[PDB]
Amino acid sequence: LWQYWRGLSGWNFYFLVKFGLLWAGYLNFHPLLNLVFAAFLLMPLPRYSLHRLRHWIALPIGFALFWHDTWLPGPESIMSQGSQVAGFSTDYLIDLVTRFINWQMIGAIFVLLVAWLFLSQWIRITVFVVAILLWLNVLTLA
Amino acid sequence: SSLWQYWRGLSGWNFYFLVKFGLLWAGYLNFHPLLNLVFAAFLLMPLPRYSLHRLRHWIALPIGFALFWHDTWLPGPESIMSQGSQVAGFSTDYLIDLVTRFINWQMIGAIFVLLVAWLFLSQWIRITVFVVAILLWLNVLTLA
Amino acid sequence: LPWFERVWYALANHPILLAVLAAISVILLAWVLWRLLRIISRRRLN
Amino acid sequence: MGSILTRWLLIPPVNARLIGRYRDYRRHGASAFSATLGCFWMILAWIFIPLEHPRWQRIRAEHKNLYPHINASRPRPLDPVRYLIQTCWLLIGASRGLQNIRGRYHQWMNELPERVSHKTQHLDEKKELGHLSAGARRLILGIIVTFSLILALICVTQPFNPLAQFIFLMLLWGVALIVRRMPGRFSALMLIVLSLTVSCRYIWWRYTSTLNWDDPVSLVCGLILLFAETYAWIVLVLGYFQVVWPLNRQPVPLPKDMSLWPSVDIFVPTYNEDLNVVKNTIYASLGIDWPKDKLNIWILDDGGREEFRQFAQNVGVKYIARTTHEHAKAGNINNALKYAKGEFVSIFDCDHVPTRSFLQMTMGWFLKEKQLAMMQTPHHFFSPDPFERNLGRFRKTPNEGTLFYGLVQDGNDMWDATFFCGSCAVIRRKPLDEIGGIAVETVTEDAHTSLRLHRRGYTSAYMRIPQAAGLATESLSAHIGQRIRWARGMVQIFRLDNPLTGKGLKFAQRLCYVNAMFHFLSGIPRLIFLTAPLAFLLLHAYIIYAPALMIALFVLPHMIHASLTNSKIQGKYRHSFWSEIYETVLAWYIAPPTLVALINPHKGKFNVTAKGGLVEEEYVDWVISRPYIFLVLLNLVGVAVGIWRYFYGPPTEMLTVVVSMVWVFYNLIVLGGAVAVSVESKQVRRSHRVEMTMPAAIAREDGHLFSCTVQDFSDGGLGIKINGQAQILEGQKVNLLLKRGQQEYVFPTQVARVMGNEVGLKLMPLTTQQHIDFVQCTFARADTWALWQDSYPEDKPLESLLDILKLGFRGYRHLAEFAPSSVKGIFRVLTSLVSWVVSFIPRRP
Repeated sequence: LWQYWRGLSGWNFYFLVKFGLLWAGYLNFHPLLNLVFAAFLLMPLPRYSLHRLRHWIALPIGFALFWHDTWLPGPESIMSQGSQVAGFSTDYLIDLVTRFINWQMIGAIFVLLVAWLFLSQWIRITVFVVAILLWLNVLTLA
Repeated sequence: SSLWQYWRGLSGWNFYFLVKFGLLWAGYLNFHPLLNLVFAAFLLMPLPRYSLHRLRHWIALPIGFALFWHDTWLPGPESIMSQGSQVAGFSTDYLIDLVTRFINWQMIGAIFVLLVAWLFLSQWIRITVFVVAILLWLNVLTLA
Repeated sequence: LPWFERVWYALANHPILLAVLAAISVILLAWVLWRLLRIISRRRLN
Repeated sequence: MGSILTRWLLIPPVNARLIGRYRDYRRHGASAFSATLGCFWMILAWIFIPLEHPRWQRIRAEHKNLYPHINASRPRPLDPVRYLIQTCWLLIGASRGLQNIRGRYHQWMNELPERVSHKTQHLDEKKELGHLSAGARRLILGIIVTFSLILALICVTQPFNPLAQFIFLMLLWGVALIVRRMPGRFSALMLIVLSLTVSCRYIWWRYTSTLNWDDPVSLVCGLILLFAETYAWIVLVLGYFQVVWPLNRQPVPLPKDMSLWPSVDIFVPTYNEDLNVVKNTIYASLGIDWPKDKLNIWILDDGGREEFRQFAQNVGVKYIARTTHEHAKAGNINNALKYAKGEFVSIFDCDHVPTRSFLQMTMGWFLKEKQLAMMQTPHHFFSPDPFERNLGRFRKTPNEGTLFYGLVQDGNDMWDATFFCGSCAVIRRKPLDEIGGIAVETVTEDAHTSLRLHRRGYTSAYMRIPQAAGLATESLSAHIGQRIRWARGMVQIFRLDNPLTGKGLKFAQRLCYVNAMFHFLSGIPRLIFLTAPLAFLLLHAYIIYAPALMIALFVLPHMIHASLTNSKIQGKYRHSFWSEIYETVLAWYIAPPTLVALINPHKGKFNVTAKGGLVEEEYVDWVISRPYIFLVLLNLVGVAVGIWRYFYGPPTEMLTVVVSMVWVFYNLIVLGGAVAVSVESKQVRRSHRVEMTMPAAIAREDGHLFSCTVQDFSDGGLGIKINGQAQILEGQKVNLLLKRGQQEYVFPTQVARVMGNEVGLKLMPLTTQQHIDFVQCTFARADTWALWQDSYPEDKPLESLLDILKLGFRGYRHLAEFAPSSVKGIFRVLTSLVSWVVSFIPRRP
């Protein structure tokens, strides 16, 4: 089964971003759910097809989980209030978007991406991600 | 195809950052640590294709300049354009006098010395490691 | 004061001026040296 | 850690791998503790580092190259730290339009000669106008002289604060670095004037501001150092004067009519040397390209040996012996001069093999210049000297004599001050008879004879083309014995026939002769510099009464400017810092005989130097190494007391302790180099091999001819490279064909070894004529020695400093190669620290 354990690949970056956001105070982090998700991603699958399937399944799940961890209104609230947003002029929407998007945060995420690309070659980032996840869970239980 | 053959040091941009650090140290620059880091990250990003490298340099030049201008207290291009019509009325002698007053020959000489130092040191040491370390350090100081 | 200490006092705070005067002195002593060595080689031809 | 515990905790495959590795570590000599720790770290590395990644695979594959100091098979507990340090080093200092800069730098480099050529055209072009009013011109060039000397005097005398002195130093150093990059003789003259200005500023500060008058012990030690520094400054000034404009004299063609060529007597003096040494010089002398009716060769046998008389008769050369062994070589030559009748005399030492071109390359100037009394050529040696041999540096670094013959004598010719060096010279008979022959009053008869010729107003020339080559001294003992004789003789001339006060010499000749005599007095100043920092450490004596920062701000400029100027002028003939090793080895041995000659010049016997011996085993000459070991031990006591003063001494003296300690460490590096030379290396071959590329052929007994290239030759045999598939067998008799001009000569040889296309030939017993022809086809060729001088790489002061630091450690390891005390036991401690030091200075990949 040793040969079938494949590190969190691109999902390492997903978690790093989450950690960064948690640290910045933008995320309500649910430690156990994220650990379960990580466990799901680390689970040893022998077949290449199962790996593809996992990636496909993991993408929506990861997104959902990320959203859940965010302070963002549920898709239901957006759908019910979305009809009010459709009446906003394009200029207002752009203004809202520019105010909402912190270009500094985007830049940080980018820097993190480059760092991750660079570090993933030297160090097993998965080990750290899992360690931090374990640690965060322990903190929530203590 | 290990993305690795494609990691190239900051080459000439090392000098750009060194100059910035020197100016920051002299108190002439309001250094925005995160934006400069992002720029550095952009420059270090691994690109496989030679064409993408050329493109990066082309893009980086205006960005680097813009960022350098931004980090300086210099009036925005808008202020210059709106007040520029008032500067067009200045006699050539006045403009030269203003320029001579504005340009500190000592600072130009320092930049030149820094350039020579960099060319000389770059033969022995990887300056990129230092530039990135200082950038990271400056960012940490702003967060602490 | 004298004249040798007045010159020293006037130049004491100007290390750049003395370095320029040293460079001028080196060029003048060398170049005349080149010419005169050529002249001594010519006296050798004599 | 076969411990029941790992068997219980780990699964069988993992356990098996760990045990296998552990055992592997134990097999290679790792302690149990180190092996366990190594396994642990490996596991950790596997956990955190993707060792499967192509990067780590490459690094692992190149592990031996990247981490030479770390043995993967023998883990040490501090290995991780060592890896970190090395990695940090590799990451940082480890590297060995912008691209256009490189090409354009070379473009300007190529332009340098082109622009220089244009400048020389302009040099003549400006001269094509350089004329006006001579009285005034003298005033104006003289006007330059007075104003520039006033500016130089202000630059020398100006008192500065530490900051102004630092700025002034950095600016003068910047000017020196710019000027050093400029090609040509003019930049060398600027560097001389700049070096002299800075060195005069140093000596001025020393005399005016740095003597403690209130402490008698500091005053006496400070005056002893000031004497050594004043001597070093005088030799620097006179050295620069002597080499300021090397003449590079070219040969003058002889008349086409050989009836106008003068008569020449060749003298080959021998005392006690073996006939096999003298044979080669005589056989080469018979091959000189001169009319046979105008060439006479003389064996001057001071031993009166019948084998030499019979040899002379068999070869058709003149023989003379004498019954009185008075004045050695000088007396032997002066006896021969009574019977010789040639208009010129040429002298070769009995081991110096002349080239056929020797008289053609030298004689043309004696016809051009009627007042020319002497022409000297270089002494070249085809065997290593003891420094070259014991350091393993033969033909890699210029040997001690290369500075003197390569530059100093060519500098002397500019001043009409070239002096006879005992061999490889032509002397006009009439001027030599007018002075009473070769001088006999001093043990350097050669230099003293030249002084007498110059006192009569005759001239001397130097031809810097090797036209003969001899044998070097075979031991450091014989070498030191020869240098003691020369040092004594030069100081005897300074006392008996003083160049400064005696009549007849031109002012420039006086300065050149004084510098040549002063050079041999260097032993006392060198011993002072090796002991000076110990005066403060051991006696608390302030040898330089100034703040340690001011000492650095005055000494460092002087040393840097002198070194940069010497590297630019001398760098082909002497590498930086190598002079200090040569002078330090000689210093102890030349100091007593020169001091005795200065007080009483008549106290001296001539010793003969042995040549032609074998060194069968490597040995340390403990009699010769004694002074170096004493100076090393004395400097190490200095280090121990300096460490004690740094921790228990006054805080105000801490910088003075550090400056004295840096000087003691420098002295220990130089003394380590002197110790490294004192280890005699094994001389396996009787016959020295002369590397030379020449076309040849080999004929087998079946008549098949094969083209070959001679790679090396010696008196007993040759190394050849065969061109093509020659089936040559070991022990086979083969005829070697060599060419001399249009004539081909056949030499019987036996194949001694075959290594693919490289064949070692041994000469069979030659007839007298074949032996003459062999020497004339090899040692006496016109091109043999001329090509060897231009082969030395240009000096790089920082690379030469590293070479000496390696040599000193090697010399430390040489005092460890042999020590009569724990000195070596210390080196045992020294090398544990230096395994740590292989970890330190990052190994250049």
